[PDB]
Amino acid sequence: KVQIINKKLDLSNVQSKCGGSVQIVYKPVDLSKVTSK
Amino acid sequence: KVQIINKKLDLSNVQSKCGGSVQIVYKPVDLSKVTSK
Amino acid sequence: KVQIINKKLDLSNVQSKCGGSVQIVYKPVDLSKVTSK
Repeated sequence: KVQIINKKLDLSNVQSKCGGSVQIVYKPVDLSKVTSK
Repeated sequence: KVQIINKKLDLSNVQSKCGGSVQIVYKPVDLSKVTSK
Repeated sequence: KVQIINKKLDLSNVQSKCGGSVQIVYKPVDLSKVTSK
């Protein structure tokens, strides 16, 4: 039982809670490869 | 039982709580490879 | 039971609490490889 995993998550704008601020992402460019050989 | 894992997460704008500030990401460029051989 | 893990996380803009300031990332360039052989 062999199990190979490649992961890369992209979360941009996230707020969370359990129980002013300025956040800017200006022009992101992504050339990023997910290769499995 | 063999299990190979490659991980690389990308979270840009994150706030969190459990119970002014300025954050700027200007033009990020990403050439970053996820190779599994 | 063999288990090989490669990890590299990217968190850019993070605030957190449990119970003015200026943070600038200007033009980050990332050529960084995740290889598993």
